[PDB]
Amino acid sequence: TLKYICAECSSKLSLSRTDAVRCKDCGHRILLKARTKRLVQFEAR
Amino acid sequence: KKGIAKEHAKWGPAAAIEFEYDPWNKLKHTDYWYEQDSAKEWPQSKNCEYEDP
Amino acid sequence: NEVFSRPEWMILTCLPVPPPPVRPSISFNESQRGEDDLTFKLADILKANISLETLE
Amino acid sequence: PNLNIVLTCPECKVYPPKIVERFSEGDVVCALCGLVLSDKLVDTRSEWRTFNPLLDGNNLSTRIGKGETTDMRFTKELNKAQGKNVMDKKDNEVQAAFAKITMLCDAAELPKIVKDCAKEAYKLCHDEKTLKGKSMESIMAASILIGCRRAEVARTFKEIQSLIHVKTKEFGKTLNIMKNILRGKSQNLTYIPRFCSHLGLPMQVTTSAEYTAKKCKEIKEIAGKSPITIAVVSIYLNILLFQIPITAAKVGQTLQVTEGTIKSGYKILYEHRDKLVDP
Amino acid sequence: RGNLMGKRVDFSARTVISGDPNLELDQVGVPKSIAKTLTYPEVVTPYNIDRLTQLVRNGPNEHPGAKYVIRDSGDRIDLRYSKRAGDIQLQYGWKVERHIMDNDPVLFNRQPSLHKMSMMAHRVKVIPYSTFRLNLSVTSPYNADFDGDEMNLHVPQSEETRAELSQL
Amino acid sequence: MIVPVRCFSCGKVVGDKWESYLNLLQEDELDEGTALSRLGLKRYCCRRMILTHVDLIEKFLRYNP
Amino acid sequence: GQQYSSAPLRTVKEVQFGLFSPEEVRAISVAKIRFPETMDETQTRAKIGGLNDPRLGSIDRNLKCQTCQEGMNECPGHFGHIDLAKPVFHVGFIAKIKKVCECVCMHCGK
Amino acid sequence: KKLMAQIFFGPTYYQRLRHMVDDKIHARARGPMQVLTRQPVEGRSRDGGLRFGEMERDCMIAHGAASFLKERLMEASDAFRVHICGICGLMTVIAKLN
Amino acid sequence: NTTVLADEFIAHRLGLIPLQSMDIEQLEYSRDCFCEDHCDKCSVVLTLQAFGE
Amino acid sequence: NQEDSMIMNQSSIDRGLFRSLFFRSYMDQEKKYGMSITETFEKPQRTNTLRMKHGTYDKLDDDGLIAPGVRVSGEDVIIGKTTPISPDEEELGQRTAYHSKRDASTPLRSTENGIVDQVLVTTNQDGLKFVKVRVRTTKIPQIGDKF
Ligand SMILES: [Mg+2]
Ligand SMILES: [Zn+2]
Ligand SMILES: [Zn+2]
Ligand SMILES: [Zn+2]
Ligand SMILES: [Zn+2]
Ligand SMILES: [Zn+2]
Ligand SMILES: [Zn+2]
Ligand SMILES: [Zn+2]
Repeated sequence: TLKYICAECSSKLSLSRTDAVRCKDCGHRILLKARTKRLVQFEAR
Repeated sequence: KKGIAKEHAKWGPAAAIEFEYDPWNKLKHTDYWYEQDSAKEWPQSKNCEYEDP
Repeated sequence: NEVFSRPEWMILTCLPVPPPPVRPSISFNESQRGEDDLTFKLADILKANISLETLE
Repeated sequence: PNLNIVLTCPECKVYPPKIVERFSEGDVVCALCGLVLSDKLVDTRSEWRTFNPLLDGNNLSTRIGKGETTDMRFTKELNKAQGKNVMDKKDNEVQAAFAKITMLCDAAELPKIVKDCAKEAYKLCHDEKTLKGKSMESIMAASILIGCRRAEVARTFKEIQSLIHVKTKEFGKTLNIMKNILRGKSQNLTYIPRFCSHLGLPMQVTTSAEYTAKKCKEIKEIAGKSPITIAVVSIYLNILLFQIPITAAKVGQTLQVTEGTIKSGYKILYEHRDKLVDP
Repeated sequence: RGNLMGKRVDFSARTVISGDPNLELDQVGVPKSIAKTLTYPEVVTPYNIDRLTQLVRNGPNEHPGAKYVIRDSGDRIDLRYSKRAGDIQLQYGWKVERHIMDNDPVLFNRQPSLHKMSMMAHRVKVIPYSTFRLNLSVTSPYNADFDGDEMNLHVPQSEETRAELSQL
Repeated sequence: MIVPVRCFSCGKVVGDKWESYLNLLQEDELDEGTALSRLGLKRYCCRRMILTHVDLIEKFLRYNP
Repeated sequence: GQQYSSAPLRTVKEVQFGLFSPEEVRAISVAKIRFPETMDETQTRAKIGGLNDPRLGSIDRNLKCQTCQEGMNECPGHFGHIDLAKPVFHVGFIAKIKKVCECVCMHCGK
Repeated sequence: KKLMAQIFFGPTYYQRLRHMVDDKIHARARGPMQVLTRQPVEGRSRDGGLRFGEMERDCMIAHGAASFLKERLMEASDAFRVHICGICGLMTVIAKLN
Repeated sequence: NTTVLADEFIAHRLGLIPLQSMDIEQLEYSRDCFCEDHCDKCSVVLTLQAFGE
Repeated sequence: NQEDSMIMNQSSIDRGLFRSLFFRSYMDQEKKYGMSITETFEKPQRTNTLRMKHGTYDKLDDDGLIAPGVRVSGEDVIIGKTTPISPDEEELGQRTAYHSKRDASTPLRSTENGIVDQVLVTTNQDGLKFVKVRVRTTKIPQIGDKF
């Protein structure tokens, strides 16, 4: 499974496949993908 | 990391450098533009105190 | 000019059919296939010709 | 007769074409010796820019309508000529059937997916021998119900029956033999949010009736007696657990369920109230 | 009009032009990316066998390099994936396509181009950045101004048309 | 936005003068030129930064993440 | 990049414009085209004898174009025909024919 | 050194437009062709070449260069090889040269 | 990074921040040191952790 | 400076003068024709997928999307989508060997590059799972830029 975040209440869902697209506890179908857990290198120039 | 200002402007320790020379125009390096008179329009600089007309 | 033009030839009796190199059809996503307009016109000529032959 | 062009590298000739396709340069090249295999590559995206085989097949047709500068006499003579050639093909029933089915689906506010599934089902049945009639109403209603069952949608028999008068029995037989046709060409939970939408209930009562529906499906006893009554008694219990008042008469006249049935199910349901608590 | 009298053609580049007084009258500053994108097929001769050999041994990534080779049999080998083979030796009669270096005359044009002066050949000078650099004594026959004006650059692909283009 | 670091010409650090600047404006009720005269800015290259700044981060923070 | 041919290479000089005779159309064509359908009934290949059969040209590179063989980047194309049972007029000549009808007798043809 | 003429020097409000060079510069050297005319496509996203219109050809005629015009309208764009017959000048010559 | 500002924007602002640079004479350059990446001879490592309370 | 030309200070550019952000949004959507063929967002495997682009697929996840924050460049696939095919429908080249599906992903522009800002997935009107992507890129003022 992959970690997802709800639109409004911003709760951690982490639903798997074949579970459609819908938040638990609220009916907001907008689910975030969350940012990667690895580091990203940048340059100040 | 270490670097000079040629790599990026973030390595600039110095700021505004006030460069001046010849307060009273005698070396004839600048021809002042004037509408009526150059002595009444162009003000005097500070360094003029350290010399004389 | 007898070797090039004839009033009998001015009246159309048989119609040439150009190859797809002139009217290239498309098969997009294997389920959305588009045919050119001249292809539809040839289909209309065939339906009208076969219909006229059946009625005659 | 053959006509299959297979690209191979005459210098490598060590394996079937394991090649790479360079679209920016318009070539295809062997990924081994680096030798190009073809130049001047054609595109499929570019020819598609100007522009249904699944239903219409390979049939082509063109409309004749009025022109910018034309007479109304010629428009009628061309349309009457097509009216005499319309008997050459028996495809007039597909366009009219899809038109009326389009009107019914547009009247039921169903999504386009159920419309395409129902049209596909009617295209699979069409005019077979085992149908043998049904006056075009039962194959349309049963096709809509089939397209509803395929798209994971839930529509009760009394709903399509409320739309079309198919006399139920002949509807059941036509739906059965139609299901046999579909099997020869080779779930009550979805009803809860719909009735909760009919009553205007919060989400907690909806998911509470979901857990209650699943648990009641696991407890057995009565088993179901059609899933509609299980749904209405489940929502009835989940709404008698809170304080939002609807009573039994309003929910019985809105959802078209008998009061004695929701009380008969509310009795044994109240008997199984123990193991139905989610929190 | 769109397929016989005119047509969209290859071997061209379009971008914003700007001034540069340090350049000559006939030259034009070409960006490095355009010089590496466009190419020119040169014929392998004993006078430049070592130079073209160096261009092959440099690779398409470097600017002084090549892109494709054409053997005398009329077959093109790409320099990419050719390094996996190892060595590529040139012979007399082949045509190696190199990048646009210096002293390469190419046609310069600006639409709508109503003069015969609006299309004139130029000597390529490879310069960085992305804008075509040129002298301001040529902006008057082009009727151009350095305010977002784009121009077109066409490259000849033959020695005969390059010499005829340089003498006319 | 949110106080430009350094300056866009001379290069002097100004980011540590915003909080004081507002502090001199909301407490002493002085003018803009007087406050810029108290911060130590003597060239207009810097003055255009603080004088023409449009702090939009405050209107950005009012959104819930 | 096309395949070599042994035919003598010459330039194109004189160009003659003339009308297409029906006999010459039938002598140039290779197919009759009777089915108004595009592809085959199996929704694949071609109809074989229809609007776009392998007897004409082909695209998609992979197909070979039966009667030229070779490929699409080489195939000039091939011509079909349509034999009508009732003669029709050509648009660009409707006026001209009319003028001919006003220049010759309508019986003895003089 | 001091400049002889004084310079008009002061701040001025400026704006940056949408037009940028990174969305304008593009070069094409042998790319994809269209399906209809088998000519270079149109558009920078599709890796398309520049258009050699009618006025450009008229300028090439004004300069008197016919070889560059022939090369630009054949090898630089599209060049096809066909076979015609001696009696009739039509392209009905079936060529099976294998 | 949950800020409303962009990541490379914050990296730019951090790039404009000045630092102390006295004994920088005896700190070798990144290319001059023969190690991989960095080491206590070329650069100085810093970190920032902020959280709204 | 001649002919409306301007000379800009480089040290001012390095300190962030006229620097702007560009946000490009790539919207993709899976669709179903006649319910039998269903497009699915997934990471295409290089073993059974035909018509696969030469771009890299290491930045995609298990659902066929790029998580925000991953630095992407041109010719990079952002959203992986595959379409089912029939064995006896085309059989072109190696289609009789891959058997499975055909690639139909939506990559980033050829000349573009940057950092993926935000990615969101939602069902539209008819319930089709579509996904919108937004990539940010700082465009430092160059010589060819207009003012
Ligand atoms: Mg202009
Ligand atoms: Zn939620
Ligand atoms: Zn045989
Ligand atoms: Zn090979
Ligand atoms: Zn300043
Ligand atoms: Zn052919
Ligand atoms: Zn002949
Ligand atoms: Zn080190």
